Amino acid sequence: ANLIKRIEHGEVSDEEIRGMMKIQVQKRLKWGYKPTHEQQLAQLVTFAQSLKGMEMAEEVEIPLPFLHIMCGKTLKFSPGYFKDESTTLDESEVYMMDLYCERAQIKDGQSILDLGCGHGSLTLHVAQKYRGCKVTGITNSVSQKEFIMDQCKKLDLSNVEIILEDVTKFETEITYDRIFAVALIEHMKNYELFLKKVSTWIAQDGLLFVEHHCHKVFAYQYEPLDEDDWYTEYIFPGTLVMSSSSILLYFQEDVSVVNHWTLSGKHPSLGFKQWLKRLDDNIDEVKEIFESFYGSKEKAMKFITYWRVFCIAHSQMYSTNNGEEWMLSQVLFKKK
Amino acid sequence: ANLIKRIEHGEVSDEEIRGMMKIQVQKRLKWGYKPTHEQQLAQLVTFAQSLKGMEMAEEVLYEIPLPFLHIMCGKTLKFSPGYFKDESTTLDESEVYMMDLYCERAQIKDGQSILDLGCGHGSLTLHVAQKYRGCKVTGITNSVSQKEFIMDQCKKLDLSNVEIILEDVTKFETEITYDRIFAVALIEHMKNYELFLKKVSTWIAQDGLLFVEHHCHKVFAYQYEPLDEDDWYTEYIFPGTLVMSSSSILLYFQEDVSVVNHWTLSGKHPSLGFKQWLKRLDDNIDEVKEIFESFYGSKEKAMKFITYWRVFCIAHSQMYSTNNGEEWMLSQVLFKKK
Ligand SMILES: C[S@+](CC[C@H](N)C(=O)[O-])C[C@H]1O[C@@H](n2cnc3c(N)ncnc32)[C@H](O)[C@@H]1O
Ligand SMILES: C[S@+](CC[C@H](N)C(=O)[O-])C[C@H]1O[C@@H](n2cnc3c(N)ncnc32)[C@H](O)[C@@H]1O
Repeated sequence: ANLIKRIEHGEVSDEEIRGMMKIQVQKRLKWGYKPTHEQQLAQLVTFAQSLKGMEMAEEVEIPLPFLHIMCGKTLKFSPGYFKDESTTLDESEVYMMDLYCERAQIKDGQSILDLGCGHGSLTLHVAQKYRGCKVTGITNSVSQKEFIMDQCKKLDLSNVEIILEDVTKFETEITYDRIFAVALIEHMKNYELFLKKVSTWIAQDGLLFVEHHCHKVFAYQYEPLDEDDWYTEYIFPGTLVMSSSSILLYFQEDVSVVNHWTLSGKHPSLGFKQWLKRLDDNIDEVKEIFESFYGSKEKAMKFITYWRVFCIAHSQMYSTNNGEEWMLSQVLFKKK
Repeated sequence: ANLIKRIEHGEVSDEEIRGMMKIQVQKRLKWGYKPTHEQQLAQLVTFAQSLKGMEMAEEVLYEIPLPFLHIMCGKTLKFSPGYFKDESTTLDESEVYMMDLYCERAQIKDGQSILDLGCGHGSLTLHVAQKYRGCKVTGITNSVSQKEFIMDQCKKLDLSNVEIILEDVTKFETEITYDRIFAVALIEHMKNYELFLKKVSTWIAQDGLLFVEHHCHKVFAYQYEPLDEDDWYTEYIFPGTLVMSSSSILLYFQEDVSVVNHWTLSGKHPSLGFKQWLKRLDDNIDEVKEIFESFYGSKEKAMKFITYWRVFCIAHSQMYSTNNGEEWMLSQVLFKKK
């Protein structure tokens, strides 16, 4: 309730937001797990059917210099692969993206489509590693597209096209040898309408690669458990879907699964720790950026606080049980 | 290997067999479960992929005398689990409950055409055909006497709506399509599920559905390879590389069919059914001996075959009961044409 403003204040230590989050982790686990497999399964199946009763996505801008501080060279807004705790944020971005390339079976000369390309992390990585490829990225953000185009000029890249559109409404009669959808489906609800649409963009014998945060076992809409659930109200003021690792297996009407992998929650957990450290290491430069963009020192402090809590809360949540609760799922599809 | 001989000569008590099986399941569980999800998933995906490079089924005198099945199995001769809504539910009731459950989850309606793959002695074929006089039910079997048994049930019950095709499902070809297809305890005999589901899916009519029930472990899948050199159960019961599916392995075989629904049922149900079989066998052991002595021509072969059946029932009752029935269990999957 009034709990947050005390922290916008700076009144509980990290250690105690960490402790609040563990309480919410456990209450979500208690809610989600069932005494028998018959129930566990019935609840996932029932949950998938209800997703087919929704819209594809809710019908609903971070300053670039702040992202240059928090994210890493590549402006990758999504997890890295950490071989160690000694892996740097920026090695982790590159590692995870080569992992994508290997699992999606990217080859030089393929046409490639990057749905929700953001600041072009993967779009620029693919385009530089395979100059024979023609890479098309889709974003609904003019700021992101002009930034990416600015990098293409800089690095001297001529194999990159950026279409400005809502993926939800994008229509084309061009098909692509490979399609990427990394951390997009977190923004979707009717997985069935989304995969149906994307499937018509897949070329003959093409592949769609999808990566999504998930719980290992159960799925759910972000809506408070208790009266005491601050974290959903605060982190997510516009409801969205935390998927489960296996839930896209139930959405194979227009695409078929070729391969399926998961990665431990330690990877996003580590990533979020690096985001928090870089934030706090440059905290003064961050306050200046936020004052300029948001117009006041108070509203700036509100956003710095939001981001620290986001990183703190989610680093803890994904570390749960050595990363074996919330985690990453990767799915390779072909058409039809 | 000399274990078996002393079993067959009636040394090793039922509790020793039960204890042996417990050891065997704990090795299987410890072989199968992995310390991380990424490994667990990788085991399963990799095992699924390897199935796609196999035969649909292995190629093959191991038929069961029919009077023995009348004793062991129960009124409809269902050779697959019953549903026990309790421990007071009888064998005969479990069969009818389970088969009504099939009729509801597969959405059967009067007048539909129905194909029953691997119909056995026709438990489901006859139950559906007696329940829905407007349906035409086609059963497929590779067994001459299973087909002749069913056509005689049709004579006795005065059903004109049942047709049995004598054929190997793996090789059968037809241009007919059906509103409803059943495959109950059939994929336990299959290896390449992909090739199997491809063939079958051509038999599904427009808006038709396919209902598959299979035994499985909850999490991981494997072939019956012996685990170590202490493993007697595997090549005693399965000497033919059959496959133990996992509850979700068919989610990875959706190239020609799409999942409409997916359920599991506790291993308690198959556990109690095997117990029921064992009781009826023991309660009629003299008649069983006679039936086997007659049909296999030996006192020796007869004891070997009674032993095998009792071991099979004791061991599988134990395995399916493991951890309150939450390890090995039943999976039911409903598919539409893709
Ligand atoms: C957390 S992700 C990051 C994207 C990119 N895969 C990456 O790793 O940086 C969110 C992205 O999805 C994009 N997005 C969400 N909904 C979209 C839509 N309907 N059309 C286009 N882009 C969308 C947003 O613009 C944002 O860049
Ligand atoms: C465990 S089931 C029992 C049958 C029946 N579906 C039931 O639930 O009572 C096994 C049946 O599959 C049949 N079967 C196995 N492989 C077959 C094949 N390739 N072609 C035809 N029938 C087959 C066998 O004849 C056997 O009766």
